[PDB]
Amino acid sequence: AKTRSSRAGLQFPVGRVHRLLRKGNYSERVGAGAPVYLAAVLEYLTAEILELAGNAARDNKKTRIIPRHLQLAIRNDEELNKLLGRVTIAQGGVLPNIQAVLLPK
Amino acid sequence: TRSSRAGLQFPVGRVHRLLRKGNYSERVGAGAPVYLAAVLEYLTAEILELAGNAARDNKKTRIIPRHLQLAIRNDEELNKLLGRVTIAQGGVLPNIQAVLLPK
Amino acid sequence: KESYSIYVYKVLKQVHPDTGISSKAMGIMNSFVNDIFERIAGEASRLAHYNKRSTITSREIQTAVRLLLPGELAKHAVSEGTKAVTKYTSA
Amino acid sequence: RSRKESYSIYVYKVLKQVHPDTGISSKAMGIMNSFVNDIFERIAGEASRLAHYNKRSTITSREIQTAVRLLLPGELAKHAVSEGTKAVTKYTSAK
Amino acid sequence: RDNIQGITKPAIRRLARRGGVKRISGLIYEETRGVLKVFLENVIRDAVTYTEHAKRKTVTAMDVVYALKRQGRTLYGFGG
Amino acid sequence: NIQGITKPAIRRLARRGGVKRISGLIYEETRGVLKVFLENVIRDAVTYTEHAKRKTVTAMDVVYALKRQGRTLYGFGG
Amino acid sequence: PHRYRPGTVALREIRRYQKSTELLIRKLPFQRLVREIAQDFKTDLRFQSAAIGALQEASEAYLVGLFEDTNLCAIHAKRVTIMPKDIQLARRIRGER
Amino acid sequence: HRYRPGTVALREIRRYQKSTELLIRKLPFQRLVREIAQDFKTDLRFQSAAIGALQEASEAYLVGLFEDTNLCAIHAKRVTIMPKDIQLARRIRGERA
DNA sequence: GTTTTTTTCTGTCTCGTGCCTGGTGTCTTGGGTGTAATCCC
DNA sequence: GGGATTACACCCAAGACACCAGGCACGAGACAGAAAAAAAC
DNA sequence: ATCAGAATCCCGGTGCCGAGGCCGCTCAATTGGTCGTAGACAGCTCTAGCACCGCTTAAACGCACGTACGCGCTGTCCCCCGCGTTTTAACCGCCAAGG
Repeated sequence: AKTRSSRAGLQFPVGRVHRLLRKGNYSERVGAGAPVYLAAVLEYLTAEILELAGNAARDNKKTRIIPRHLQLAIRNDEELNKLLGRVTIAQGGVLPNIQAVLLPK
Repeated sequence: TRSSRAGLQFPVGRVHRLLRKGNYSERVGAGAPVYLAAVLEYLTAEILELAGNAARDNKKTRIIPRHLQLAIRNDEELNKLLGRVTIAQGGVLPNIQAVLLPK
Repeated sequence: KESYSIYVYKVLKQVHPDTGISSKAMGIMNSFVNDIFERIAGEASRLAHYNKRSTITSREIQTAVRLLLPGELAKHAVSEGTKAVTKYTSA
Repeated sequence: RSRKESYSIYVYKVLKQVHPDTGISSKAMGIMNSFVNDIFERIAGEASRLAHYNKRSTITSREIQTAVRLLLPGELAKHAVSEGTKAVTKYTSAK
Repeated sequence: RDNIQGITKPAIRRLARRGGVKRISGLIYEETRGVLKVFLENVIRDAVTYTEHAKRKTVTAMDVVYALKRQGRTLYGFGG
Repeated sequence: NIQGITKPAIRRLARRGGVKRISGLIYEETRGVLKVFLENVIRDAVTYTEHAKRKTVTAMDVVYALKRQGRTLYGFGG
Repeated sequence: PHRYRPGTVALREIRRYQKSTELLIRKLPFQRLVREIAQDFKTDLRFQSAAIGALQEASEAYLVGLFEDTNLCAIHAKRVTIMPKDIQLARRIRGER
Repeated sequence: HRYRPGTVALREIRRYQKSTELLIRKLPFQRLVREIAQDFKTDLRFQSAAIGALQEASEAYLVGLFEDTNLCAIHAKRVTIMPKDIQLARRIRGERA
């Protein structure tokens, strides 16, 4: 395997990330395992949240993910919601919060 | 020293050093640390000036940190600055909701 | 000025392989990815300057991912990262 | 014996300027050192973001000015900008 | 001028309903206008300051993104 | 354990807060929220010390963990 | 006719606006208010539309959060009618003075 | 004889807004912190200054959260605290989901 | 009111290519840790 | 007794150059899709 | 109002201790000198921000009108304040018998 992405069996460009670290004014030198490690973490985070995205979009018989799906999938998670607490999505809205004092009883 | 050559009180070159070792950029200009040092100088002047007035209030000579927290919590813009800031031996505003005062 | 679009397509085909996406959904995703990357990287730079270590290896990245994400996500991420380290180190 | 840092003597002199008849506790001097640390760190982080949202890596005083009036609230900030600008003139007018 | 009064009561109603608010008092609307105004004051002050150092007389979406990240009310969606 | 928190301690917490009149279940609720607070704090503090490869948590790491939760505290060299 | 002593109107429109996706404040008057605030610190500034849309997005989100905590303040007040000092208490706790 | 209630509490509020000394004394607080610290990695030593830092931050934290909770109850047309008030304040700040 | 179930006309998206630019192979050399001795609080 | 200091080791990143197939901008035609409007509960 | 009496404030007092002066070092600021490209600047080009209007229409405004949660009041009942009484977390001074 010529490319390090094929040498990692992953989907992200590592030397991209290493140049980002170099053109970051982050450290002075950057080792060889840290960019691979961080890119793997990124790839796991993408796949993990896109799981909830896939189920949340499948909730409404629509092949395409909309932003409302993403906000729903975040707020229906616990770890991602405490992750994204200061965070707002464009075209998001919020959850159905109908209080029990409101329904006609 | 450039600070004396700027007629100020904070050491320039220490700050110039810390800007280098902070990975703050790739290159560092000439007088940017002078400007930053003067900013620091006026900030601490204003803060400790109000602290001096706080010691004038209690008629204390040595500054206790309670003076510092009080002078932070009195002024508007300073308290909006240091909103997420707390200090050990701080305390709070001597404050009473008069709706809980008796009749 | 590159976005991460086909990377998202390949992750998506690896997870829900019959799923489309809108444009602005991809935009929010790349916003997300950039935010996460910046937060971790800056926290690693804090690790360096709080620890006087003139470079950063993978161990710093592991402890920073611990410092940002909570438990289950953190442990699964540490697992995935070490597995990637393993397979890249083997070849 | 490793040599550690403080900013105590500097702000100590400044305190002696603005109030000659005034003492201070040691812990509060450490508090002020931490204060300078915190303000410096927020400024420098805004400077790095100034760099990356300007795609430049040189730092001049102009960036410090725009950083301060990004962080600090208005009236205080403009007074501080005035102090810094007059200091820039007094230094760079001479050597 | 007076676009502060361009805020309509039915818009405040719609925001209350997606906000989930059932019952609306009458002394609310101008208070709402004032809070919205102070919010946007701090926002556009910081965005214009970012554009002041930009040396370009036009403010971008990216500018407003960076400025609101500075407030910690950070919003995704448009890149930045 | 968690019951080392006395009733007049949380009462004194109301007093420096300036709170007048006190209910019952307040005490156990207080101990719970204090617990979760210290849980997150000391978790990432020990994470810092894990990276430190050393067997004592520094006061520095405590300070930096407070910064990491946006809870910046001066006073003790931070 | 079918006048309907109330209850279905408000909650039904809540159901509609939470089925909804898009904005609520319409574009032009909000834009003109933005430019009036903008005409105060540096004159004569030009804008791209996406900035304004982000401003509108975050504005409505900010007010939605205000309304949510205000709503819970009212529910704790054993009332459904909101009050202004509800919003003042909410912003007191949010530290946004 | 007997004093009438509410008075001594406010008098000691005026007393306890003065000394910024630590309210929870040391040894039991230290034991509690050590016991929670036990379940991450076994038997870590501690700097006493760090313990004082934890103590300071914890006490100021709880005092401020009490202030917001107290103002919630004052808004709630009452004087006495409730646990639901703490839930309301925390729901505004956003600790719990 | 809700919601479901037909076309329709329809906006985006995925395929499809060419241009290009960053990604890759590898030595030198150096400093940057790796580790171990030791003081030391 | 473990953290602070130092010192000898070692060892592969930085770069610097040489070789390169991918990465993205632009189109096309198709293809998931919002609504029009019956049309039940 | 109003007195008695708790509660607190506030004034010498002394003590002790750390803030501050002070003083002899040495290592980073300085001083000076030498490459170098980043950027301050000149200038080219085409996009897009702006302004304007005509047409469409759905959205706001005013009012008619009942009405029903908000609220002031009420009674009530209960359960925290507080002051008293032990009492046990804590940090000091004595019996065990084993060495």
